[PDB]
Amino acid sequence: ASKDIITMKGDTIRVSDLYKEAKQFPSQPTNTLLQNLTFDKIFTKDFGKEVTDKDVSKKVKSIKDQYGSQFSSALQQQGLTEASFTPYMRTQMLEQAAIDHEIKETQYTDANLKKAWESYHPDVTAYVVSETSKDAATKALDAAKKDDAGKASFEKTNAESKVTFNSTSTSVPTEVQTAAFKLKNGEFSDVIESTSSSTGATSYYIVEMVKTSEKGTDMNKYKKELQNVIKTEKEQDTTFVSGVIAKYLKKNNVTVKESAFASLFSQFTQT
Amino acid sequence: SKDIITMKGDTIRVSDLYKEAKQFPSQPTNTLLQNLTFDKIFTKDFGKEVTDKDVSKKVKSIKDQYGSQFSSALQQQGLTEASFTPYMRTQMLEQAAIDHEIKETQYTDANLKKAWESYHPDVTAYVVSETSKDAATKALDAAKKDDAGKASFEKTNAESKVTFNSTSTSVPTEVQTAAFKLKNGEFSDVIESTSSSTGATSYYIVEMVKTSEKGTDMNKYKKELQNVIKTEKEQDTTFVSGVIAKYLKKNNVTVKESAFASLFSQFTQ
Repeated sequence: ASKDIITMKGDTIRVSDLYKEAKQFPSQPTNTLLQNLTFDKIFTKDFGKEVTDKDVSKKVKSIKDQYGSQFSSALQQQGLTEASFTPYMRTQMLEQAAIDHEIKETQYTDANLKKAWESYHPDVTAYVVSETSKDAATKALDAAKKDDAGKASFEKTNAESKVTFNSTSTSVPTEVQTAAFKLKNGEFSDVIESTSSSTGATSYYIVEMVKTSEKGTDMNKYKKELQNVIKTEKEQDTTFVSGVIAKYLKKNNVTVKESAFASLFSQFTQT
Repeated sequence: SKDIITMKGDTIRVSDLYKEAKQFPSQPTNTLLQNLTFDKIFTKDFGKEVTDKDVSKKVKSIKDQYGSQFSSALQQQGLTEASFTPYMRTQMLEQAAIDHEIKETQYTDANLKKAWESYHPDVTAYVVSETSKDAATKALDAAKKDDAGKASFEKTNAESKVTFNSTSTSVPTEVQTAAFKLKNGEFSDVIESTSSSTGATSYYIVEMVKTSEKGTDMNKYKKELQNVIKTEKEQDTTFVSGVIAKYLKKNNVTVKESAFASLFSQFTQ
């Protein structure tokens, strides 16, 4: 007795196809095995020639080399083996090829460019110094604004804190950025207070502008920069990715024949 | 069309796995195989003792007690009302094997004596709990004052008159110890009991109505002591894991698909 579980254009997932995934990921549930096996097929039909076995094994090695000794425990946290990581990375790379392509061909619309432009600020170079105690930051600032001598001490002492950031920075906090975009070259800021949402600590920043900047009135001057702002946001927007999946599902007429898994792609057929 | 797991007179094939996959799409392949194996090995020896009617009957009696909470009670466990019946079936088949192993090997004289050293039979008495010590002190003085205050205590705390033994979970040890020293009609002092779980301190008052003694014959309370050994062994994870390991080894359970090789490593070591 032979029976199809999922139907799509030019292909179909059978029980044998499921059991093959079950043997490769005994820890993963049936639902996941089906979802991943479906994505693998629909994304291989349009981006397979762009993600060869060499492209996969090459990226896997570059990642293994960065994690180093932690790579083993990094795969356990995900519930994978070094052997099952290659095929897992293959499906993740095929799925990523589809989202990257969709972002590039449809998200850089005038409406999104203007949305990003409303709060955008170009690169500025300046000394951004963090302190734990408020009293410490207050004395360090008074010593820097005292005279040109104390200013050189601040610049020599906090030499590694001289950075280049824009409105998309993750290292420089929003309170600091706002106070910094108001400074003139050579000007110092007040003791900026910033409470971290991740940890929960309260740091005290001091900023000295070196090279400031203005976006101006022409948005087209920073069109490439704004496209990269839209790119980094869409990649992190779970709603957008689920939408990309829903598209390729609808495109290949993916249908669940086994009523037992009816709500298999319910997480995507809502976006 | 290939065999995944082999055992005596039977085998788990891919079709058998896909049938479980459709019943528990959220559970992983490993779990589907383990449960499907236990279901088969325990059904081979205790299936006639736990029929589908025995399962659906107990399931209904539980659904009726939880009432409206039953839905949210199954979510906390990660189950549906439909997947609860077959889950209860495997739990009952596995329990039939543990109960049978306990009955045929754990009611040894050595274990009966171990249970008997701290056993005490049923006693009927008024057990009243209080939050503040001063409240319990006044309630007691009012009861031991005269026969009038004694009737007030018995009328007001009428539903506190209970029957407990040394295996009670509701009456704390400090209270039990002070109660087994009372004679019929006698009141206890304000008993202080500190909970090991929370950390709160209650103040109990006990009035004996019908006391009892275990005596010198342990055989008189044989059934009670067997139930003491039974409730302990069911909760000894080492013993239960041993029971599983036995039925696995007994049916020569073997994983043929090397992909699941270490499937029962957690049970057979």
